[PDB]
Formats: sequence, C-alpha cells, structure tokens
Amino acid sequence: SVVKSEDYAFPTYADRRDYPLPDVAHVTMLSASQKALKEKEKADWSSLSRDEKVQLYRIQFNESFAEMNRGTNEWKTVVGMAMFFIGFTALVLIWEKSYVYGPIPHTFDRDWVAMQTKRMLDMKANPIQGFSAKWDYDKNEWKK
Amino acid sequence: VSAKPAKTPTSAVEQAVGISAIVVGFMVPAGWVLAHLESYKKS
Amino acid sequence: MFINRWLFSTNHKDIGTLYLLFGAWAGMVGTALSILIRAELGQPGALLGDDQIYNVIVTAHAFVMIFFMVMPMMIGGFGNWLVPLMIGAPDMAFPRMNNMSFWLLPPSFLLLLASSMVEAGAGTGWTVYPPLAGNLAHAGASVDLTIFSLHLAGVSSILGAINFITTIINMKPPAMTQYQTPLFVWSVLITAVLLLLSLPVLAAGITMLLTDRNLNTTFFDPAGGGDPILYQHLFWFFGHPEVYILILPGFGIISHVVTYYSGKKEPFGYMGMVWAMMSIGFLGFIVWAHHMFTVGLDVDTRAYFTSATMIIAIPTGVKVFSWLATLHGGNIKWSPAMLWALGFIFLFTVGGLTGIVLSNSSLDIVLHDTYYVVAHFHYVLSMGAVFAIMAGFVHWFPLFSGFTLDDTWAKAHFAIMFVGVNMTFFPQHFLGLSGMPRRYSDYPDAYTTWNTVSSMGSFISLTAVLIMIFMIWEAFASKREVMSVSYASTNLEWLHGCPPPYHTFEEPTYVKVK
Amino acid sequence: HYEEGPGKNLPFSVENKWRLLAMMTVYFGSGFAAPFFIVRHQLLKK
Amino acid sequence: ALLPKPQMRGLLAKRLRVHIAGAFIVALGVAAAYKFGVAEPRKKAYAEFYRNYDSMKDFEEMRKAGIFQSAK
Amino acid sequence: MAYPFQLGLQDATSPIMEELMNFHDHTLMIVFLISSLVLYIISLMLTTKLTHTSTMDAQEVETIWTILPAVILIMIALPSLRILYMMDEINNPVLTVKTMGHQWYWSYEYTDYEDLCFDSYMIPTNDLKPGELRLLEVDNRVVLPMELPIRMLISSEDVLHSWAVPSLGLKTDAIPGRLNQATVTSNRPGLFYGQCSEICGSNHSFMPIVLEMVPLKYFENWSASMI
Amino acid sequence: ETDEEFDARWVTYFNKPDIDAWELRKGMNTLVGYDLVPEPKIIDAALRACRRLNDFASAVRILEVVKDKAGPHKEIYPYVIQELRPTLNELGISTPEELGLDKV
Amino acid sequence: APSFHDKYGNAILAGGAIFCVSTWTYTATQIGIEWNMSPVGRVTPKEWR
Amino acid sequence: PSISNKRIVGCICEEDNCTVIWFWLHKGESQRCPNCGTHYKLVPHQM
Ligand code: HEA
Ligand code: HEA
Ligand code: CUA
Ligand SMILES: [Cu+2]
Ligand SMILES: [Mg+2]
Ligand code: NA
Ligand SMILES: [Zn+2]
Repeated sequence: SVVKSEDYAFPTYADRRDYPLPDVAHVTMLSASQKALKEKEKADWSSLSRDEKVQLYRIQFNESFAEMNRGTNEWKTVVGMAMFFIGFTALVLIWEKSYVYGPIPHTFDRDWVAMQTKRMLDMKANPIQGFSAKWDYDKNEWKK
Repeated sequence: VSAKPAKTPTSAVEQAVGISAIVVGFMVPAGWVLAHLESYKKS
Repeated sequence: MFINRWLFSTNHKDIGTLYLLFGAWAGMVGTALSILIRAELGQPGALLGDDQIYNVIVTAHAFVMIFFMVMPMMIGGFGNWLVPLMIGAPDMAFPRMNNMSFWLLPPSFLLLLASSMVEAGAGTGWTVYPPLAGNLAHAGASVDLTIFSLHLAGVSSILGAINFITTIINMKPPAMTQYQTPLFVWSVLITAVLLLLSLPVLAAGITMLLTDRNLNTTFFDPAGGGDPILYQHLFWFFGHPEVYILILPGFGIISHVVTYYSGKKEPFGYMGMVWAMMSIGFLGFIVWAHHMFTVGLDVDTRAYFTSATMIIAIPTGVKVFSWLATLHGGNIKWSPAMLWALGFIFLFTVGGLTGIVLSNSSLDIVLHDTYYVVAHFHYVLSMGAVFAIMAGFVHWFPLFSGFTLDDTWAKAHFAIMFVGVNMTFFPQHFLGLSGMPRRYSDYPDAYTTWNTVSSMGSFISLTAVLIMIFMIWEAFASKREVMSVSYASTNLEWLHGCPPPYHTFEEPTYVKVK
Repeated sequence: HYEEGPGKNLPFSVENKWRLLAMMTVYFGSGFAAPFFIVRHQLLKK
Repeated sequence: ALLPKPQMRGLLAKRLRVHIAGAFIVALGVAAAYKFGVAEPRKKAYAEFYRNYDSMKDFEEMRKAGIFQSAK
Repeated sequence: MAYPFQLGLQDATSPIMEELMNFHDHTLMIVFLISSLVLYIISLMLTTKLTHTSTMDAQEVETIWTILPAVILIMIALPSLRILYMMDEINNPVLTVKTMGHQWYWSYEYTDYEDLCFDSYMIPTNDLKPGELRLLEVDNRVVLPMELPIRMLISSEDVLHSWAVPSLGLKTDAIPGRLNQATVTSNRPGLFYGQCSEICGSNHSFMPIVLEMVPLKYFENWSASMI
Repeated sequence: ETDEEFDARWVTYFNKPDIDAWELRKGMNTLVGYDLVPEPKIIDAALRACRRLNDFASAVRILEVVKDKAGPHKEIYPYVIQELRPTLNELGISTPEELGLDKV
Repeated sequence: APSFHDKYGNAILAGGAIFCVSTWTYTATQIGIEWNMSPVGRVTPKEWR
Repeated sequence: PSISNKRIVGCICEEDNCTVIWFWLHKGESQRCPNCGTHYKLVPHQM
C-alpha cells in the first residue's frame, strides 16, 4: 500500500495546459480488461466505439482539458468568510469601544465645534480652496 | 503544489472550537490589560 | 538528543526552522505593539498617560519587527532553508558561525525587552538621535541595553552575511558560473554584501554613542566639539543600505513566485534583473542624505543627492517592468502566493512612487517627518516585504514542513489582510499632507477622522494574523501530505522532496560538461 | 541516527492535535501578551 | 459553406499592441482628468483670489472680532 | 491649519510653497499616470486566455525601457532644481528673528535693535478659552509682517527640535551648536499653525508654533509697548 | 524569423518513422509554448506520429490543445477541423465535442 | 459531486454580507462615537468673544 | 559515476543559459534532459 520513499524522484503525473502531455500515465497499473483494451488499441481504430474511447481516455490520463479549467466557486466562499471576519472585527470594535476607551475630549461637543468653526471662518483658515472657500462672507451662509 | 488528502480529517466543530480557543486565548490577556487601566495608573 | 538537535545544531535546515519560529514570535510581539500604537489613536486621549511610554512602544515596534521579524525570517530562515538547496551545496561553509548568529538573536531580543523594562524606558524612536539618547535626556540603563541589542543583532547579521557570501561564491558546483544561479541566490549575494558593507558604520556609531553616554567623550556633544549631524550621517549611511537589505530578498522571493506559478521556465531578462539588482546594491551607498534634506546641508549637496535618488529610482522601475514582462503570456494558476505577489507589485509600486514624490528636496522640505513618510515606508516595508514573506512562507510551507495550507483559508487570509493593511495605511497620506507629524500620541481634532479609520483598519489586520495561526494549525489539524510538485525541474529545492531529509546532497550535483 | 520525516523535523510535538493547539496558543499568546505586561508594569512603576 | 483561413500567428502580440495603445490613452486620460479637475482649478482659485485682494481690508476684517494679539 | 477630511496640502501663503504645490500637482500627474498604467497592465494581462511559454528574445526592448524612465525623472527633476535654487537667492532681510527650542517649549528673540525675547508655552486643555483649539494654542504668539523676506535663525539647548509650519512651507531642525537660516515670505495676514517635527522626549506632542502676521504700524505699537 | 522553415523543420521532426511517444511528447510540449495556434499541416504530422504507435488519448489531447489555444474567439477550430477532416475519417479519431469530453 | 462551494458560496455571500453590513452600520451609527464630521454646509457657527 | 542508484543531474544544455535543468537520474537506461536532448547514464561504481 505504502509507496516507496522516492516518490518525488519518480516522474509524477501532472495536469495543466502548460504541460498538456505528461510523461507518465495516470493509471500505471492496468487491469486485465484494460490489457485487452490495450491490445485492441494495437489493432485498427475505425472498428471501435465511443464508450470504450471515453473510458480509454479516462484510464490513460486523468481528465479532459475542457472541464479541468472550469470555474470553481471558491472565491465566493473566500469573500463570504472575509466579510464575516470584518464583521467579527467590528464586534471587537464594539467591545473595545465599550470597555477600553474613556470619554472623548470636551472639544468634540457641538457648541465647542460651532465656536471653533466660527473661529476658523473668522480668521480665514486656508481661505482659497481648503476650508473657508465654501463660506460666503456676504450672505453669511455656506456656498450653494 | 498538489496535495494528498488528509490522513486525519477535520470536521466543522473542532475547527470552530479551535478558532474560538485561539481568539479567546489571544484576547483574554490583551483584553485583561486593556479592560482596566485605572487600576494600573494608581488613580 | 533534543539539545543536540535544537540547541547544538549544525545543519542549515533546522537552524532555518528555528529562525521561522523566532521570527514568528517576534512578529506577534510587534503586531501587539502596533495594536497598542493604533489603539489609542482611534480616539484622542492619553490612554497611556505620558507619551514617553508611547515612544517606548513605538521604538519597540520598530526595533523588534525590523531586526527581529523581517531580518531573521527573511535573511536567516529563507537563506538557510533555500540557498544550499538551490545551489546544490549540502550545507553552509561555516555552520557553527551560522548557529552562533542564530543563538545570538534571542539575547538581543532579551536585552531589547529589558531595555523596554527599565523605568526610564528607551523611548527615542528607531533612529537613536543624540543627545535625546544621551545621558541627560535618557539618563538610565535602557538605551545602553538598546545599543547592546543592536550590537548583538549586527554581529549576528555580519556573521550570517560572511557565511552567505562564502557559501554562494565558494560552495557552488565548478562548471556553473555566477550567472546560472537562481535570482534569490543573487538577492542574498548583494544583500549579504550590503550587510557586511553597512553594519560596521552602525556598530561604530553606536559604540561611539555608548562611549559618549558612559566614558565622557564628546563625539555627539557640541559643547565639547561634537556634532549630532555626524550621527545622522553615519546612521543613515548604514540605514538606507539596511533599507535595501529589507527590500532585496523580498525581490528575490517575489521573482521566484512570479516565475513559478505563471509556468515560466525562465524569468524574462535574467541579465537585466541581475544588472538592476547590482545597480541597486552599488547605488545604495550614495543616497543616504535624502534622509537629511531638512538638517541644513549645502544646496549643491541636496541637488546631487536628489539626482542620485532618481538614479537609484530607475533600476527599481526596470525590475518592476521585467516582472510585468515575465508574466508575459503565462499559464497563471491562482495560488495565494500569486495573490501576495500581485499585492506586492501594486502596493510596493505605489509606496515607492510616493517615495519618489518624497525624493525631491524642495517638496521634502515641507513633507518631512509627517505621515506621508509613514505611508510611503509602511506601504513598502509593511506590505511589500510582508506580502513577499507570506508569499514565500505559503509557497514553501510544504517544503518546510510537509503538510499544506488550505487554499480557501489562505485566500481568505489574503483578503482580510489586504483590506486591513490598505485601510490602515491609506488615510495617513491625507494625514501627512494635512501636516500631522510622526511620533504623536495625541493629535488635534482635525486629524481625528482618518486616524480613527486607520485605527480600526489595524484591528482588521489583527483578525488577519489570527487566521494565520489557525490555518497553520489547520495544517497540523489535517496532516495532508503532498502528491507531487509542479515545475520541479527548474527548481532544485523542490526536488529532494517535501520536506527534505536531514542530510541532503550526500552525493552532490552533476554539472553539464560543455 | 537522527529521525527524519514529516513533523519529525520540528522541535514541538506533532502527533497530538489538541496539545499542539494548546501549546501554539499559549506560545503565540505569550508573545502577544508580553508588551501588554511591559506597558502595565511601566504604568504601575510611574 | 467553406470557412476561410483566420488569423493564426501571434494574436496575443496584436492584443498587447492595441492594449498598450489603450493603456497609453487611459494613462493620458487619467492625467488629464486630474489636471482638469484639480490643477488649473487651483491656479484659477489663486488668480481669482489674489487680483481682488488687499492686505489692509482683510486685516481689518479679521481684527474686528479681536483674534490678534498685536491689536486691541 | 488643518480641517476635517483634508486630502491635499495646506493651502498657500508663501510663493515658495505655492510653487511647491505646482510641482506637487505635476508629480501627482506623474504618479497617477504610471500607477494607472501599472494598474491597467495588472488588470489586463492577468485577464488573458492565451499562453506563451517559449524561450523568447531578450535584447529588443531595453532602449525604450532605459530612456523613458530617465525622461520622466528628468522632467520631474527640472522643476525640482528650478525651485530648489530659488529659496536660496540674494536675501534682503527686513527682519531677523531667532528662535531656540527649549525643553518642550520655544523661545523667540527679536534683538536686531531694542532687545526683545520671550518664551512660548502651551495652553492646557482644561485652561482653554472657549472656541480655541486643542494641541495648537500658545499664550505668546510669534508676530511677523507680510510681503517681506524675513529670516529665522534657529537653535536649541540640548535636544533636536524642528521648527515647522507646513502652510508657509518651512521646516528646519533645531540643533544645539548650529543655528540654521530659513527665509519666510507671507502674502496674507493671519494666524498660521505648525508643530514640532523632531522628537524631543516625554511631551513631544505638546508644543505648537503659531505665527500671527500683521502690518508694520502694529509692530511699532506692539514692540514699543511689550517690555 | 520566417514561418516556412519553422513549419518545415517541425513537419520534418514529426514525420520521421523512428519517433516514440516520449520524443513526440517532448516535441509537442515544446511546441505548445509558442505564441501561435499551430497550422493544420503541423497537426497532420503530429496526428500521424501519434497514430504510428497506437494512442487515441494523446491525439484527442492534440485536438483539445487546438481548442483551448483559440481563446475567446472560436472561429479557429471550425477551420482547423475542416482542414483536418480527411485524417478524421481515415483514422477513426474523435473530436472532443463528440465523445463527451467538452462537457463537464 | 456537489462540493462545498456549489451552494455554500451563495450561502456565505448572503450571511457574511448581511452580517457585515449590519454590524458596520451598527458600529458607524448606533454607538454614539464622535467622527469629527466636517462642519461644512449644514451646521451653524456661533459667535465667540 | 555514483555511489547510490540515484543522483542529481543538472543540464546547462545550451551555452550561456540562465536555468540549469535539474532532474534525478536513476540506475538503468539513459534518459535525456527533458527539453534539449543530452543523454545521461549513471554508473554506480564509484565509492
Ligand atoms: C524597503 C523599504 C524602503 C524602500 C524601497 C524605499 C524606497 C525609496 N525611498 Fe524610502 N524610506 C524607508 C524605506 C524605504 N524606502 C524608510 C523606512 C524611511 C524613513 C526612516 C525613518 O522613519 O526615519 C524612508 C524614508 C525616505 C525618505 C525621507 C522622507 C523624510 O523622512 O522626510 C525619502 C525621500 O527621499 C525616501 C525616498 C525613497 C525613494 C525615492 C525610494 C525608491 O527606491 C522607490 C522606488 C520604487 C519604485 C517602485 C519605483 C517606481 C517606478 C516605476 C513603477 C517605473 C516607472 C517610472 C518612471 C516612468 C520614472 N525614503
Ligand atoms: C518592519 C518594519 C515595520 C512594519 C511591518 C510595521 C508595521 C506596522 N506599523 Fe510601523 N513603523 C516602523 C516599521 C514598521 N511598521 C518604523 C521603523 C516606525 C518608526 C519608528 C520611529 O518612530 O522611529 C514605525 C512607526 C509606526 C507608527 C508611528 C507612531 C506615531 O507616529 O505616533 C505607527 C502608527 O500608526 C505604525 C503602525 C504600524 C502598523 C499599524 C503596522 C502593521 O503593518 C502591523 C501588521 C503587521 C503584521 C501583522 C505582520 C505579519 C506578522 C505575522 C503574520 C506573524 C509572523 C508569522 C509568520 C510570518 C508565519 N508604525
Ligand atoms: Cu519639540 Cu518635539
Ligand atoms: Cu534612505
Ligand atoms: Mg526630522
Ligand atoms: Na493616544
Ligand atoms: Zn539539457
């Protein structure tokens, strides 16, 4: 049952379109019906039907090139468990916001934000394009 | 690299308790330290 | 028996496995340190009180994951695991010295941890700029332990570099010349050359700093004739060669990953790649004053150094163009190592190009010591060399251990890591352009929002590293061995089997007669 | 002679999955939890 | 009926030729998009700001409230 | 002087740093062009169906591959040196101001004539006047005039500070034993903010620099009535 | 280079009578790496070489490596099979669309 | 053979997508943190001395 | 020559080449480098 330890040293089967004809057959040991199949291979070809053709292809090499490169759907599961784990990270953010952090500084209050925004607009903080360029100084309201 | 199948199988439930054990073992000392720093500041 | 294998080791594979273990340990240490640093910049506050301990944490982050994650894992682990296996050598030329370098690493880690342990703390940044690191602003035993940690890491890196150079040049088959080795061997050739031609300046500068702190000299005290810009010159003369140490075996790993899974028997423009890498290793020594465009240099010096910075910019572009042209019409198979490689190419490209934006001295006048710099190098290091090392580890983990990682779990790890590190390091461009300086525990309100966004992105990356342990546990939860390896003819390291035995190349390789 | 094979070129025990999970989680958790203990000790010291 | 001979030598080369032409025109389009969006709008903002500008009236407009420490 | 969701640079007052913005926009063109180019190539040639794994020719594309990045970097570097050699011209210093970076605070010296120096501390958060800012307020502001080339001569006592204002495009490292000369020109009056850009210990995040620039008649009425 | 001497040396290589499956195997493996869907005379030579030592399976793999090299456009293989058709009814070989190898 | 992906891809898109959008609008809106939103447009500035 | 019945054989089979074609060679009949055509026969009589 156990193959000898020089399995890497022996020529091994491989299925890819870069290397479409591998050096070794897929099924190395042949059964007696497959021995009769091989001597029927030695005979003429035009007297041989479709079902032993497809079983001949399946016992010589592993699978056909049209369906080995089909679209397997693992990217769906990958992105699904991805956003599942961004969700678990969000739960970590819930816990770490509830327990670890203390209060925000008092400058984040709405009245303090209003007075400091009035200060920014009063001293013309970067008033060309950055912040005070959206505030009209005539109508005293934001630009619309 | 083509891989042989698993000599020991792994079902869903032991994977689930393994990832749960890993996350709780990683987060219980870190969350133990970060859960309370008022005691470490001697406040 | 256990001590005679894992403590008294004299073969490169076991020693390299021990670098994988120690580098993974230091990677989780620095990951936790980064979790703290992003942990109180999510909400503006003195969560740790004084920011002296914050600078201690930042310095610990920088030191442990520069000298204790990336250099051990990359240089030691991948060199000791791959360089004898690619070139056909049975072992290294000096195995006991390699073992001494490896076993010198954990005392350096211990002294760095003890440097963080002392109540003054070595909170002085990755650069050790005196006399903030002197005996008046940091009056304690901590930064002396930091200096001795750097001594031990530098001596270990120098011994490893000596062994690497002599085992590439001398331990090679006879009719194989220097231009038939794989490109990772060239990467560690120029890398070990730059280690051995950079680390003596660092060792001399930190010996000078130790003598300034303790033996009352005045190399860096201007009150006795010194100059701190001498330390800046010496430190960055070491440092940018050390920067290209941190990036060049990443280039070698990325080149092997890109030419492997694409089906290419030969990477495109091998002589061009080799010329570009020697050009980087030759131009790395004349560029260092780009770190000192705000110190007060002469304007002709600054013009020369930005010109030489564009001259070091061109061969990196040659390398990235040769990568995109060795992808040329290949049978691409979407292993996760290609996902790491594409992430490397795009994000290292944008980080390096923001470096080119920072290269011009006139703009570097206003964009110095801001988070634009942090975004540039955190792109390049923190995900270029990082995705190169996960590409290498995920690729060679069947070779290293024997079992395989799950492809779905590894691609999910790539997705969670990609989203996390991009969310962490994208908005700090706008933070640095707005004018937020580095090494700040607390910021004004206007820099809040991007900070908060980046901080929670760091938590996403935290989830990523959890999956790392899980999927490697999944390998040892499955014991699924390999059938075989594709493209085994053009790579010698895969050809002794997964994993290779203790004594490989008992009878060495046979070379073509010609 | 030394022992070579899958899992036998590692210092840690491989054959039991659950003790491997326990030892890897305590090893990586100790590595993760070391700087937290360092920063809490400098918080306690000052 | 009968099918003619199709293109059969080096179609990936023709694909990369028409696509590097497309890459060049989309790089120029991205650069011109950033141009027309930001760059001369910024210089136009500077030009519209500075030509109808004086320091004295702007100074008086700031110092009505009393933000400055050098005027009371 | 920052504002929330700011993506670009701090808006212009000095001509030197608005020319820096023009060069910054030009190199932003360059990085957008080549990043979109490598993005299009990456999203393109990973999305093909054909294969070609032959021993292809090598030495037939290197002439463009060598000269074209050199051409892009030389059109990058021509405005670089063009504006680099314009911040160091023949100075006409109407005013000289020294600063010296004390242990987590600053000092400013106006002693061209009638010696004047002061030490600038920080307003604490719990001592804030309503409407002011956090981590960006100083009791004793730095007063400069407009339309004039003014020099800053910087130094420090022990640790390496850095006098930095990004809105005016000035950043020079305060080093002991070495005073550095940095020119400044302003075209608008106002209050322009900056912070320390070199680490200086256990309060490194807690020194701001504020530049109040006013006309000159208030300089006689201010410096004549300060000491 | 030119294509006439290329195709001439390839049809010289395949049509020799001392071929074996390993030799034609490595020849097809080094022929598939070109940026080129191979002309039907090459496919005649490869099919006769595959016929000379009694293999169905490699011949069907030749037909489907003509298939997947066509890319998105599928006007190649109808012309290819109308140029291959005399060998198809004198050899008894089967196209991959007819014995059930195109389907998943 | 029916693999994991052939229906569980749609299953984990549905579950992970709705779970991620639910917990992220919960952590973006329902907590009560201060995002330091831009005061442009809609908020009013109030006079300070 | 060999001492075992298995050896590394590298083929730099055309002059001034990047890649050496590495393959195991076993006792018995001589098989070639898998892309060029240089034969290789192992003789295990060298101690
Ligand atoms: C591996 C890490 C790494 C790498 C590769 C680089 C690469 C580069 N770095 Fe950087 N750098 C750091 C790590 C790195 N750096 C660190 C860690 C610091 C700060 C240390 C501290 O904190 O004090 C730093 C700091 C730093 C500064 C100082 C900023 C400051 O502190 O004020 C500067 C400015 O000159 C700079 C420049 C560059 C340049 C110009 C490159 C270039 O080599 C990048 C080239 C890369 C490319 C990918 C080129 C893109 C080209 C193409 C895509 C082809 C097309 C091109 C054309 C058509 C022209 N680096
Ligand atoms: C190796 C270099 C490196 C790396 C990877 C990182 C990674 C990160 N860095 Fe770091 N950083 C620096 C080097 C690095 N940094 C330096 C040199 C400084 C300046 C120091 C100074 O001030 O002088 C700095 C500064 C720095 C600051 C400055 C603090 C301040 O200005 O106030 C911040 C905060 O935003 C930060 C954040 C991060 C984050 C969030 C990551 C994240 O990318 C972290 C996530 C990374 C991982 C999770 C790695 C993966 C690890 C594993 C998978 C485990 C290993 C196991 C295997 C590989 C099998 N860094
Ligand atoms: Cu002064 Cu930092
Ligand atoms: Cu540098
Ligand atoms: Mg600086
Ligand atoms: Na904080
Ligand atoms: Zn050969």
